[PDB]
This record gives sequence, C-alpha cells and structure tokens, in this order.
Amino acid sequence: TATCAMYGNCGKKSVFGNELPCPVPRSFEPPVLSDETSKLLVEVCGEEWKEVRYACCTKDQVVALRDNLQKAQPLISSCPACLKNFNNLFCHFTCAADQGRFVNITKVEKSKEDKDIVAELDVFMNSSWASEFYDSCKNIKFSATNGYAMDLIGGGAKNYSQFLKFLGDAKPMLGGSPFQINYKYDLANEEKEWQEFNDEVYACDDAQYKCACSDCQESCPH
Ligand SMILES: *[C@@H]1O[C@H](CO)[C@@H](O[C@@H]2O[C@H](CO)[C@@H](O[C@@H]3O[C@H](CO[C@H]4O[C@H](CO)[C@@H](O)[C@H](O[C@H]5O[C@H](CO)[C@@H](O)[C@H](O)[C@@H]5O[C@H]5O[C@H](CO)[C@@H](O)[C@H](O)[C@@H]5O)[C@@H]4O)[C@@H](O)[C@H](O[C@H]4O[C@H](CO)[C@@H](O)[C@H](O)[C@@H]4O)[C@@H]3O)[C@H](O)[C@H]2NC(C)=O)[C@H](O)[C@H]1NC(C)=O
Ligand SMILES: *[C@@H]1O[C@H](CO)[C@@H](O[C@@H]2O[C@H](CO)[C@@H](O[C@@H]3O[C@H](CO[C@H]4O[C@H](CO)[C@@H](O)[C@H](O)[C@@H]4O)[C@@H](O)[C@H](O[C@H]4O[C@H](CO)[C@@H](O)[C@H](O)[C@@H]4O[C@H]4O[C@H](CO)[C@@H](O)[C@H](O)[C@@H]4O)[C@@H]3O)[C@H](O)[C@H]2NC(C)=O)[C@H](O)[C@H]1NC(C)=O
Ligand SMILES: *[C@@H]1O[C@H](CO)[C@@H](O[C@@H]2O[C@H](CO)[C@@H](O[C@@H]3O[C@H](CO[C@H]4O[C@H](CO)[C@@H](O)[C@H](O)[C@@H]4O)[C@@H](O)[C@H](O)[C@@H]3O)[C@H](O)[C@H]2NC(C)=O)[C@H](O)[C@H]1NC(C)=O
Ligand SMILES: CC(C)[C@@H](C)/C=C/[C@@H](C)[C@H]1CC[C@H]2C3=CC=C4C[C@@H](O)CC[C@]4(C)[C@H]3CC[C@]12C
Ligand SMILES: [Zn+2]
Ligand SMILES: [Zn+2]
Ligand SMILES: [Zn+2]
Ligand SMILES: [Zn+2]
Ligand SMILES: [Zn+2]
Repeated sequence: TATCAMYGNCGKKSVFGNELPCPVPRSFEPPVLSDETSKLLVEVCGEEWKEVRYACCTKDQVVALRDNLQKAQPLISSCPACLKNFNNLFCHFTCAADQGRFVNITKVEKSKEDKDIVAELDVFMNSSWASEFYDSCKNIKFSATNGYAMDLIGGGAKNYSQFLKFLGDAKPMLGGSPFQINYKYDLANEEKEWQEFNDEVYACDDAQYKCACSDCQESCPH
C-alpha cells in the first residue's frame, strides 16, 4: 500500500559525512516493517503509526530522524501544538506510505559507494497547513533569556514560507538537512499523480495541545 520517492541509504557524499537516501522508481514497493523498526517508529512519531506495516523508511532512516528531532525538541517542547506539528511533518516526509506522491527528487549525485543519492528534492506543500504550522511556533519564547524559538528553528522567519525555507535549506553540520529540500506551494490542480502534503494541524491554543499564553497569543485571555 506504499509508494516512495526514496528508500534506505546508498552511501556517503564525503568522508565524515552521513548516509544519504537512495531514489527509487514510483513502481517500487517497500517491504513490511520489521518489528524493531515499527516499535521505534511508534516511539519517535507517535501512536498514529501503530497499525502501519508498509513505510517508506528503513531503521537507519528512523534513527537519523530521531537524532535530529531530539536536538530540536527542547526548543519547542514547551508548546505541545508546535511539537506535534513539527514532528508530524518530518515523520511523514521520512516514512509516509504516500511519500512518493508529495516528494519529487530533482537532483542526485554519486556516493562513495558509487550509487545515486539524493542531492535536491521538492516537497509539494499545502499552503494552509504550512501557515497554521508557522502560527503554532512563531510566538514560542525560549526559557533561557526571552528570545523567540523561531530565531533558532526558523532563523527568525516572519512568514511560513521563510520558516519552511530555513528548515529545508541544506545545513549539514549545523543539525539541518543533509541535502537541499525546497517546499513548493504551486502544485497544479491538473497534476493527479502528485499531491500536496496535508494532515491534521494543531493551533497553539488548541484544547488538547494547549500552549502557555507566554508562548501563544490566542491562549491568553482576550
Ligand atoms: C518532478 O521532478 C522532475 C525531475 O526534476 C521534473 O521533470 C522535469 O520536468 C520538466 C518540465 O516540467 C522537463 O523540462 C522539459 O524537458 C524537455 C526535455 O529537455 C531537454 O531537451 C530540450 C530540447 O528538447 C532542451 O532544451 C533541455 O535543455 C534545457 O531546456 C530548458 C531551456 O532553458 C531549461 O530550462 C532546462 O533546465 C534544460 O536544461 C537541461 O539541459 C541539459 C542538456 O541536456 C540537461 O543535461 C540538464 O538536465 C539541464 O537541466 C533538455 O536538454 C524539454 O523539451 C521541455 O522544453 C519545453 O518545455 C518548457 C515548458 O515546460 C518550455 O518553456 C520550453 O521552451 C520547451 O517548449 C522542458 O524543458 C524536464 O525535462 C524534466 N526532467 C526530467 C524528465 O528529468 C518534474 O517536472 C517534477 N514534477 C513536478 C514539479 O510536478
Ligand atoms: C515571506 O517573506 C519573504 C521575505 O520578504 C518573501 O520573499 C520575497 O518574496 C518576493 C515576492 O515573491 C520576492 O520579490 C521578487 O524578487 C525578485 C528578485 O529577488 C532577488 O533579489 C532580492 C534582493 O533583495 C533577494 O533578496 C532575493 O532572494 C532574490 O535573490 C524580483 O525579480 C521580483 O520582481 C518581479 O516580481 C513579479 C514576479 O515576476 C513581477 O510581476 C515583477 O514585475 C518583477 O518582475 C521583474 O523580474 C522579472 C524576473 O527577472 C523580470 O522578467 C521582469 O522584467 C522584472 O524585471 C520580485 O520582486 C523576494 O525576492 C522574496 N525575498 C526572499 C528573501 O525570499 C515571501 O514572499 C514571503 N512569503 C509569504 C507567503 O508571505
Ligand atoms: C489545502 O488545505 C486546505 C485545508 O485543509 C484544504 O481546504 C479544504 O478543501 C476541501 C475541498 O475543497 C473542502 O471541502 C469542501 O467543503 C465544501 C464546503 O463545505 C461546507 O459547506 C457545505 C455546503 O456548502 C456543507 O455541506 C459542508 O458540511 C460544509 O459546511 C463542500 O461543499 C465540499 O463538498 C467539500 O467538502 C474543505 O472544507 C477545505 N477546508 C478548509 C479548512 O478550508 C484544501 O483543499 C487543500 N488544498 C490542496 C490542493 O490540497
Ligand atoms: C532546528 C533546526 C536545526 C532545523 C533546521 C531542524 C532540522 C531538523 C529537525 C530536520 C530538518 C530536515 C530533516 C531531515 C532531512 C532529511 C532526512 C533524510 C531522511 O532519510 C531521514 C530523515 C532526515 C534526516 C530528516 C531529519 C530531521 C531534519 C534534519
Ligand atoms: Zn544505513
Ligand atoms: Zn500525521
Ligand atoms: Zn496549495
Ligand atoms: Zn534549487
Ligand atoms: Zn504530471
């Protein structure tokens, strides 16, 4: 029930670097998740991945996803709505069974193992989801001092497109993306073989994942 843009890794771009994913054709179907990879996926991405058997990610990909999400978690953990939206984006990007329909590989290069690895890709993104995602993180204050968390996870982004641009720009060694990820908002409606990323999104004043008024303006008494 899966279609992927990439699956597993095909070597390093340079020494001291990390593994980079292998592009796969659209007709590729991944195997069933191992017991170990499934339990790890539930710990990293939440209980919504329990009954998932086919995923577009291997165990090494889930581990790399875990190590990077844990570095960014303390910056936004005070606001559950932002943390939920933040984790949900990169979890679907890495492992969703429909990853091949909203992620488009645009550039590759050869690794040290002499195999094709991802150099640049596009993520077709629903504007409304990205806008609400930015709205749930923009007002988070970092408990140390009184600066905005958006200065670190978003580089001081003022709108959602600059936010996603900061997340997707290739920033290896700086805990960022190992390759260039471009978020596209102009996917034509005539394209039926592609779709935009879209999911449940949680506002910072949502009842289930409410954030403090110091981190959310709509959570303050009006
Ligand atoms: C998902 O991701 C994939 C992969 O990234 C995307 O696939 C690409 O889609 C585009 C269209 O959306 C395709 O462009 C069309 O390509 C054909 C074939 O192009 C070759 O031959 C023509 C001659 O027939 C050459 O002119 C081309 O060289 C350059 O053309 C233009 C002119 O400047 C330039 O912008 C291109 O970047 C291209 O540069 C490439 O040339 C070298 C030399 O070979 C190449 O090695 C290198 O890759 C350079 O990037 C090219 O050699 C072409 O005929 C079409 O031309 C007509 O279309 C446009 C409108 O679309 C008109 O403006 C134009 O005047 C022509 O009338 C297109 O250029 C592209 O090939 C394709 N990539 C593939 C198949 O690998 C998907 O689009 C993505 N899906 C999304 C976003 O939904
Ligand atoms: C979130 O906030 C960001 C930051 O403000 C914002 O990004 C900016 O968006 C605007 C609008 O899309 C961009 O403005 C365009 O800029 C290009 C060139 O930009 C370069 O140079 C600046 C210099 O500071 C750099 O910062 C930037 O990164 C780029 O390197 C211009 O060419 C554009 O002018 C055309 O605009 C229209 C589109 O074509 C035309 O109608 C218009 O007539 C202009 O045409 C001219 O250019 C054509 C192309 O060459 C040419 O054919 C024509 O003859 C004519 O000369 C436009 O001004 C701006 O660059 C973005 N900046 C950054 C840093 O991203 C986001 O839009 C915002 N997002 C949301 C959702 O709110
Ligand atoms: C990007 O994300 C957006 C937010 O999730 C997406 O917007 C959603 O788009 C769908 C499809 O266009 C809408 O569903 C339609 O809603 C209308 C209106 O429904 C209301 O009115 C009718 C009576 O007129 C009533 O019967 C309903 O119960 C509602 O009260 C319906 O008429 C349609 O049949 C269809 O259900 C969503 O409502 C809309 N949601 C939001 C929050 O805007 C957008 O589609 C996404 N774009 C892409 C390209 O993925
Ligand atoms: C807080 C700052 C540093 C911003 C940029 C956050 C970055 C993290 C959370 C995000 C940005 C891009 C994401 C990312 C890019 C691409 C891949 C390759 C894939 O095969 C495994 C997931 C992985 C490795 C993920 C992990 C999480 C990353 C690295
Ligand atoms: Zn590996
Ligand atoms: Zn989800
Ligand atoms: Zn859109
Ligand atoms: Zn580019
Ligand atoms: Zn098409």
